[PDB]
Amino acid sequence: MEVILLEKVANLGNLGDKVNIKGGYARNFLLPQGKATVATAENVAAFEARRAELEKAAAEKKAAAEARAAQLSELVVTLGAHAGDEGKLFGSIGTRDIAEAVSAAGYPLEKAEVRLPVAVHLHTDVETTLKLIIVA
Amino acid sequence: AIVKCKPTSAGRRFVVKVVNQELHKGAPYAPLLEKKSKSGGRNNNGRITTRHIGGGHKQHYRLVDFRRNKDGIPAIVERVEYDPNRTAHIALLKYADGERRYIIAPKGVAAGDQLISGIGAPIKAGNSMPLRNIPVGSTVHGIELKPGKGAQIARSAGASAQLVAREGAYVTLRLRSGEMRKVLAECRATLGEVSNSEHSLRSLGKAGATRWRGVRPTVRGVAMNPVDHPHGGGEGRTSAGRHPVSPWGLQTKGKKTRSNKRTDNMIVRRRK
Amino acid sequence: SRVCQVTGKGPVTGNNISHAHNKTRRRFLPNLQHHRFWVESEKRFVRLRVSAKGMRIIDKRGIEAVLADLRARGEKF
RNA sequence: AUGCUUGAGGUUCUAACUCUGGUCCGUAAUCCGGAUCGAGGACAGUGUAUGGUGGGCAGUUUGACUGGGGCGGUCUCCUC
RNA sequence: UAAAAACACAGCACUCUGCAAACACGAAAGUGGACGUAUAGGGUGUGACGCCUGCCCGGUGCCGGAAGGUUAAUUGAUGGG
Ligand SMILES: [Mg+2]
Ligand SMILES: [Mg+2]
Ligand SMILES: [Mg+2]
Ligand SMILES: [Mg+2]
Ligand SMILES: [Mg+2]
Ligand SMILES: [Mg+2]
Ligand SMILES: [Mg+2]
Ligand SMILES: [Mg+2]
Ligand SMILES: [Mg+2]
Ligand SMILES: [Mg+2]
Ligand SMILES: [Mg+2]
Repeated sequence: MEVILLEKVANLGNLGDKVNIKGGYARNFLLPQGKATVATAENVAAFEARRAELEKAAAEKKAAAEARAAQLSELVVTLGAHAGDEGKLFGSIGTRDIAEAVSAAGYPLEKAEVRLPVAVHLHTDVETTLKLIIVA
Repeated sequence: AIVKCKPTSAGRRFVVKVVNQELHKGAPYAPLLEKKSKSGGRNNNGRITTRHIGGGHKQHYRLVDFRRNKDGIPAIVERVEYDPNRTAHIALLKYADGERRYIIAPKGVAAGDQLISGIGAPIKAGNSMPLRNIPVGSTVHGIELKPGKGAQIARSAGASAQLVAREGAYVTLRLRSGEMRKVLAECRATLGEVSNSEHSLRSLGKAGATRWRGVRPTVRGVAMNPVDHPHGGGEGRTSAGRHPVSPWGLQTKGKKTRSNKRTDNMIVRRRK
Repeated sequence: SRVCQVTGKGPVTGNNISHAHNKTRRRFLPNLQHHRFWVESEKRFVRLRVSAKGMRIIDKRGIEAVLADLRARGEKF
């Protein structure tokens, strides 16, 4: 399945390269979310008609990513929820309700890639090692 | 509380009854009752599909609260009742807000006891909490499998499970079957053993008592004709004449029948 | 029923033939699967029951052209 | 051997897929569908192809002669 | 035309089944099992109770193992036209 990219993917992302991928990589991940588009012999024609105005935007969203990742890299924001122990609380210490904790002291910081299986991820080449402290 | 009957008549000889005088002598709690009409173990299609079912006593179903999800609010046991639906006893919790509920009675729980469920529940043998808050080595019953689905595993009279290991997101339990199973640590369980552990000591004494419980007679396959059963046939009394099988031909001495590949990762070690 | 919503493939009959050439009536069923297809112009997921050939047609023609044919064919998704 | 086409096991991830798990809505509703959370997870499951197993079920076969039939013997060829 | 010594039975034992259970009826959806959860449910045999239930795993079945041999669809090296 020949597709051309819109955003850059981690392994094969050249943002417009003729990439041959399994049919399940597209149709289930890339096309629905939006990270690429099928080459229909005209999408590539219309990609150059929009590449000039899109790669500058892609840098701009990337530029805002590092600015936001570095602006709020020194917060020690603490929750006021009831807890039983530092690590074993009455609720759940996870990326489910901390959105309002960081939004009240700066950027909203919508939680989509705050990895915690506190390194928050926001772009392919941008990642911040935030540290969360909770009083218990 | 095991009582052997005197042989005043045939049919009373060998009757051993469990008589619990601490059970409630009155009516069950009406708001928690519900109609339960019998099947003769019969299908959607009206077909049997499960033999030896029929003709017991009329029973109300008791709405037992298997998801003890009223976290934080304490409860008073205040009653232990007989349930015709299960071999365990049930306890009518009265919560601090006045709400009344039915739960499977734990072993030592009597009227007036204080039970609580939640994260911070004290570790005593009536309380309910997620399995991650239960210390390794505890004896538990009424264990969830899916968070929010309710208690499913150790529910019959005297039932209990052993919390043996605790990994990251899963907890290993030792079931009374002897199987080692993985359960999500987010799932809730109740500490202690289920009540009515002496239920196994009872002896029905007569054919009628089995009929009282809605169990129709079992006819042996070797007593039939070959058209009815694989074991049927034979002049005079004969054995199965073949490797023993069900009436549908499935071997019934060994011959494991589990075919669930989806859940196989949850079984650490297998025993039945 | 066991009909593909895209191609209209349905169960067909035929024979099982043994080595001794005993013929047994059999069926051939389509490779039907349930699949959710993203529709950008509706910002919605449309769940269809398609054969695997019907999914290839959607790859070749797109879900928009396929769904338009579904509307004209009458039966809805 | 930097790098390069692609087989087979294992471990992770989620995004297909599954849920006879929670919540919300249609909605006056234990069905259903949608949204969402959670759990599995490219497994399971289904189609198709294929090996095994399979009296659970089916269609059938299971000779003739013969001092009745069965049992035993015989069945073609050569010589008296 | 057989009421029995037959069937059932309480009790016993073996075996399967971790729950979307095994199993059963259903092309399926679904349903029973069961609004039950191994002290439960199914199948099999024996048949209150008392004393007991010995030896054989070669055959067949079932269970466990996987070093080796053999082995399907498939793939298509090579040779011959
Ligand atoms: Mg019996
Ligand atoms: Mg019997
Ligand atoms: Mg008979
Ligand atoms: Mg038969
Ligand atoms: Mg005999
Ligand atoms: Mg498969
Ligand atoms: Mg036959
Ligand atoms: Mg005929
Ligand atoms: Mg003859
Ligand atoms: Mg008579
Ligand atoms: Mg007998």
